[PDB]
Amino acid sequence: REVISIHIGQAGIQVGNACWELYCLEHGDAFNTFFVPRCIFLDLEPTVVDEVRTGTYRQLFHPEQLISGKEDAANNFARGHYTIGKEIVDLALDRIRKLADNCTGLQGFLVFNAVGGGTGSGLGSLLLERLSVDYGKKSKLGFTVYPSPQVSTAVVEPYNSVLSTHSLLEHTDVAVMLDNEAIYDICRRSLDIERPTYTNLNRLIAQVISSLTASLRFDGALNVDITEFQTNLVPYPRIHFMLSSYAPIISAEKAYHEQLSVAEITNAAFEPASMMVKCDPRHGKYMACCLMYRGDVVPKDVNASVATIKTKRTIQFVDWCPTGFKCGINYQPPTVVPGGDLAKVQRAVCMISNSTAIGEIFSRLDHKFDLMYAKRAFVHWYVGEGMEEGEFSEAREDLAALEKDFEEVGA
Amino acid sequence: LYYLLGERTRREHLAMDMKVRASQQLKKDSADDLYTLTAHFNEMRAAKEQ
Amino acid sequence: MREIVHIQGGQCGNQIGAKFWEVVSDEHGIDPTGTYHGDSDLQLERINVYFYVPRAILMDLEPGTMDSVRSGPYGQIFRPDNFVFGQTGAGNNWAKGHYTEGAELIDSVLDVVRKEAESCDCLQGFQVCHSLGGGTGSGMGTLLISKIREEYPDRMMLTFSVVPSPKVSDTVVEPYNATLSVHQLVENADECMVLDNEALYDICFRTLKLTTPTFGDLNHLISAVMSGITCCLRFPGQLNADLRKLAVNLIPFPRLHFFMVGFTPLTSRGSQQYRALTVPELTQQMWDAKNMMCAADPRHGRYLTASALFRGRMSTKEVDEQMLNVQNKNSSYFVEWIPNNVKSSVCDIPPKGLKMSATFIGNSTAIQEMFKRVSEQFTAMFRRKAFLHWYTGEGMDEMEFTEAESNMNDLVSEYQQYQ
Amino acid sequence: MREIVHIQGGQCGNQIGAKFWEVVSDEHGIDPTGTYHGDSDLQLERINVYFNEATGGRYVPRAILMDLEPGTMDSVRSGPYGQIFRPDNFVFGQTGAGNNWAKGHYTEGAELIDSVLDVVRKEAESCDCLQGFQVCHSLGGGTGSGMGTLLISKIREEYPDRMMLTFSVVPSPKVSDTVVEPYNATLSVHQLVENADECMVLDNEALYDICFRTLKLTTPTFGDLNHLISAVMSGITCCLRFPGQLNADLRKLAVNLIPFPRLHFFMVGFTPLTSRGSQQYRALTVPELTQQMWDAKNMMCAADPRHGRYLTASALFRGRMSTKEVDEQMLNVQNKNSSYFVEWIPNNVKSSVCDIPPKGLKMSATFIGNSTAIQEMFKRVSEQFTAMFRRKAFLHWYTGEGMDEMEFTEAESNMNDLVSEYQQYQ
Ligand SMILES: Nc1nc2c(ncn2[C@@H]2O[C@H](COP(=O)(O)OP(=O)(O)OP(=O)(O)O)[C@@H](O)[C@H]2O)c(=O)[nH]1
Ligand SMILES: Nc1nc2c(ncn2[C@@H]2O[C@H](COP(=O)(O)OP(=O)(O)OP(=O)(O)O)[C@@H](O)[C@H]2O)c(=O)[nH]1
Ligand SMILES: Nc1nc2c(ncn2[C@@H]2O[C@H](COP(=O)(O)OP(=O)(O)O)[C@@H](O)[C@H]2O)c(=O)[nH]1
Ligand SMILES: Nc1nc2c(ncn2[C@@H]2O[C@H](COP(=O)(O)OP(=O)(O)O)[C@@H](O)[C@H]2O)c(=O)[nH]1
Repeated sequence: REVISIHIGQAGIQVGNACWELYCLEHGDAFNTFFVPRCIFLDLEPTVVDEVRTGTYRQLFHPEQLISGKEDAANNFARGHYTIGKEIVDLALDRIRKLADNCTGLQGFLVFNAVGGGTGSGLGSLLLERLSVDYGKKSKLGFTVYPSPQVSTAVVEPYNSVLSTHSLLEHTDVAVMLDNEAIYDICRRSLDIERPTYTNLNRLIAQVISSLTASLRFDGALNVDITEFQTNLVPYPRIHFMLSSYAPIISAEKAYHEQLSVAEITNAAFEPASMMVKCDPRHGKYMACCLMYRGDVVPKDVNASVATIKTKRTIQFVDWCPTGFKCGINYQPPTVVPGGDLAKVQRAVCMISNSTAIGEIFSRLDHKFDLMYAKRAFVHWYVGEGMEEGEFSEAREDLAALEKDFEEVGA
Repeated sequence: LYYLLGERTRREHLAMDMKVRASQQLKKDSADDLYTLTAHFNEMRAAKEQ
Repeated sequence: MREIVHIQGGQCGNQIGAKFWEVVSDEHGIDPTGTYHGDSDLQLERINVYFYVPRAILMDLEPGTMDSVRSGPYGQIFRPDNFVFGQTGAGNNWAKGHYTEGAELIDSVLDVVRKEAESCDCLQGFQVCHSLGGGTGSGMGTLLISKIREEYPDRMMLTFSVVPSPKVSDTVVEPYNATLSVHQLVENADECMVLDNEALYDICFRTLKLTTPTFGDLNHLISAVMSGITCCLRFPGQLNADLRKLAVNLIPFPRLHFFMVGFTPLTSRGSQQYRALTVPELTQQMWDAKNMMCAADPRHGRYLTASALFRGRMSTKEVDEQMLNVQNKNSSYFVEWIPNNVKSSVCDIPPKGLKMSATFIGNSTAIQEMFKRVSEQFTAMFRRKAFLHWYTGEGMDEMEFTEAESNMNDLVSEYQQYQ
Repeated sequence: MREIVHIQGGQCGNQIGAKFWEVVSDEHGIDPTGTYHGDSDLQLERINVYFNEATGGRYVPRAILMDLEPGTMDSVRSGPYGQIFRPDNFVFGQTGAGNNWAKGHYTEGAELIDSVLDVVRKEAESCDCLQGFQVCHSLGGGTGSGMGTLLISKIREEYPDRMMLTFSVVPSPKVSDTVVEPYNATLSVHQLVENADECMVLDNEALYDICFRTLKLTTPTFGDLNHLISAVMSGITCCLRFPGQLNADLRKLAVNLIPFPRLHFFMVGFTPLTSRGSQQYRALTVPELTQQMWDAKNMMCAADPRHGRYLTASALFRGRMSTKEVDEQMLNVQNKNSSYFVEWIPNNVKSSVCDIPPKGLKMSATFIGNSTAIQEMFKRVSEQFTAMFRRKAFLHWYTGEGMDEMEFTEAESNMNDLVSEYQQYQ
């Protein structure tokens, strides 16, 4: 029962710096699914990788696993897909092969990337393509960072996001959306950190990842493996983009006063004020939900809570799915990180659902992409890197098809 | 003007919500009526079998 | 002499079966080490029916259930060769658990059960505990039922199967599994004792008045039912009724073999010493409609037949006036063209801890409600082909779901017809 | 054989029955754990009338506590002999009615009566030959009066062939606790005249009088008042439980005391009841028992029967007594005060003897007198009811709930024709 994790780009490996800190702390036979770690950091700029090489975990990671290129992708999908990716991607997958060879019961791969950059978009898509050819049947869990509407650090990130999602449809099997502006709002509202950095974000992303893989590492009352999300949450082959949420994201002061139980945290996991994507699920209709439970939880109240949700009317369900839930209970309580801003909890819930609010995000991104592209702004950089004028319009029409698919299924 | 358009739209949405709540009451009690009334049908059914 | 072989499939089946062997081994006085320490010599005489190593075969597709079996007590008593066990895992996919992963585990489970079957002299039947919602439990267990009937056609077969309910709904593909599982059960199993978690949670709320009914107690209730149904083989009685005699008394037509079950007595810890143990009192708890372990209220229809297996030193005269009174009082709830619709049986050995127990098996016509209750959800999802590609890309086609629909549709039609 | 089930409604009903089951279980020699520890076999042969053997010497009382507030039931179970009731019989709501006869008869009644009826049905079919039912409640409150009265109505539609007792306290002007007492008393009595078999009227005013003069208690809390009421109630149904020289069962006593079908409100007394100061200075003979019985100042209602005429009267004696002395003493007190007795019925008193006195006493008595002075109470209450309804005080808390003005006109009309017909037979 083993799963290997690859981390791409400056955002992917910084997220990994939080993920592996949590894993080793959590395991101090159950460790076999992760443990040397089963990871490869890979990036085109050596500055962030050598932060790992000179850090505290110098001995934990095998030296070759840390892959580092020689020059950056310059925030160009084209550069990170056709020019520089072509040299690093072959070395990356030649390592993933013999790591999978050491494994026996490999559940799947899970990838971490941000689609706004060059490496995370470009060679992230390239790596996923060649993995689909080599394995195909094995699940690939894609935790992407789409760019937010109003909070932005780049300018051409619409180009990269559209050009990355076009391949993200037919390559990853499970795809989880995580914006940055939404998590900023979460850390401001519930965790009351008025000045958050990337470190806090990456810390609670690791908490989500660990909660959905804890069913493999530890025995629960009702276990749910990596193939279950594949089946219970994806009604159609082209709809796989999932909202994520976690509860309780509570500061130390508030948590002790609050009485944490299953019914209220099951409620808290469904309000739009506690999701990892800035979108309005009230604007959409739910297709199917999945509830991960950790800690002291009996099957009664998780069933009682789900009954109260289905009877409430501020959130509506789709007509083609009357039984729209997939619950899961595990015994092990969530662990904490010294210095982390979350307090210890008896029980936590991670929700991974699917709706049509995501269909609203893609139209909102398409407009910004559409505006710049018509007068060919910024196109000449990518074309010089090896691309042409054709693939921008054809990627545009692919997103148009996706918009129509969401409007039709929700009917 | 927009600050007041918002108030009229909010009023309209609440007028629908209190309506939705009342509709659930109608749904619930009517289900109860079916249970009591079908019991009445079984009693008359039992009467004729005897 | 008369032999019963045990087969446990899936996560649900394994934990039910784990609790089952705990209770039976306790009754036969065998320690968790595997040695006899009992008191009475009546128990040694009929311990070959189940044994001292149990005659069971655990089967699933994930190591967690096997590890959790050997961890707990009475986990060192199974023969490690009977832990026939795959490695990959179907995971709530009936097509995977019935065509893809079954196709390579089924040959090995069949070899161990064939060795365990021919090891004895005269089989009474097999006893399968599984679910109808999961994939590796339902689908694989279902295929095992079909394979066994081809090799052993004259032997009995029990299936303790739980069904999904919309009030207690675990996964999203529940109706896709329940409909297909029934399509195979209606032609393969000899009889099935339908269970579900909604009625079980309801029992533990009202009658047991438990605060936190974890899966241990639910599996404990189902285990008490399975111990009660085969007491007639394992212990002498004033009127014996083995498995075969219950089947022929309960099934009037060859497709009517889905039973609802109850158990008596069930009382809270608080009211445990405030109560009496008499045959009339147990009968009022038997025929109560809130004591069935299915989500199908039998008072919304008629009974076809019913049976009550009693354990303890009883007077057979009391049995007869209670059964005739319940038939003459509520004459509309029973079918008219069969007189004296009640079969009874007595065994002299009560379960450990009680003085007088009873087990109810009712073949009613209220079962067509739950099957229609299922076909509704299945009908809507199938119409727009939701979740269908995860099954179709494995070998299943559309006519298979239509065929299961027709079998679901004509079963409830003949229940209505005989109603 | 003959069987009586017990029903306690509301807060007042719960405490009355609690002291009752303590006293009776004491009489049968059962310890608060519920096991038999008696000495003779006179006690064992007739414990099927009230209790049921559970398992290995466990006897459970056949009672059903029914109310709407958690605290009231909890108090009975905290105290001794609380651990003997079967927990299923604790039929119990959660919201509350609160002195609203409409809420107790239309709002919260409609969702609790079915459940308590299921317990009553199970408790009724658990025995073979019903003798009757026993209900204790009040007429001023809402969760006892309105809910309990609807319970009475449901029973009459279910079992119209069986007997029915109701021990009901009535609100008085001098002892008036709540403010909606008249709007509750009038409608409750209205439902009582059409459903109850016979009603034994009690009231808190007479209870205070007895505890000052005769008992001479210093701090008479409700435990001691209920002690009086429980001893009296046990005196009525002693004849079903114990053998005597002259047995008088409940239905036998009802047909002897009720000359007309609507005339079934009884006044009660009990003897002997003395202070511990004068206990040593008197004896135990039939004259001392009869004079303290027929004393108007010793009646357990605040309606002086000497302001009217006795229609019929009954006396149930307990202890080893001679029936010759019984009727001669009864005849003497009927001949002297001949004006207080009705004229066209000779020997207006039915009498019976039982041979087992209560524990600690050699001789007791219980008086049940169907008088005509009860019309004063209905006038004394009806005028307060009419005074409020003329200008609609407090009306909207009932009107806004489902009753109309015609229901009040109906209630006043039935009280008015009842007082008129009592005055006629006077
Ligand atoms: N959650 C999170 N997001 C990050 C972090 N660092 C960068 N990002 C996001 O990454 C996106 C920008 O693209 P980058 O990840 O920096 O690009 P890259 O992977 O470094 O690829 P190149 O920069 O071209 O080498 C924006 O959405 C940033 O918000 C981080 O530490 N945590
Ligand atoms: N001589 C004598 N007469 C008695 C005795 N006991 C009762 N009686 C008479 O019986 C008469 C009433 O009839 P009972 O026998 O008591 O009652 P019953 O005839 O069984 O009729 P029910 O009361 O309906 O059962 C009274 O007038 C008494 O005089 C007794 O011990 N000796
Ligand atoms: N009574 C009972 N039911 C269970 C237990 N474990 C799981 N279930 C039920 O089984 C269903 C899921 O079946 P599952 O175990 O996933 O089947 P499998 O995946 O094929 O092995 C859920 O609806 C649960 O209600 C148990 O210990 N006792
Ligand atoms: N004798 C007696 N009377 C009581 C007791 N408790 C309450 N009462 C009387 O009950 C009247 C109020 O009725 P209430 O308890 O509110 O009735 P309920 O709320 O409908 O159950 C008051 O006038 C009290 O005098 C008691 O323990 N003994």
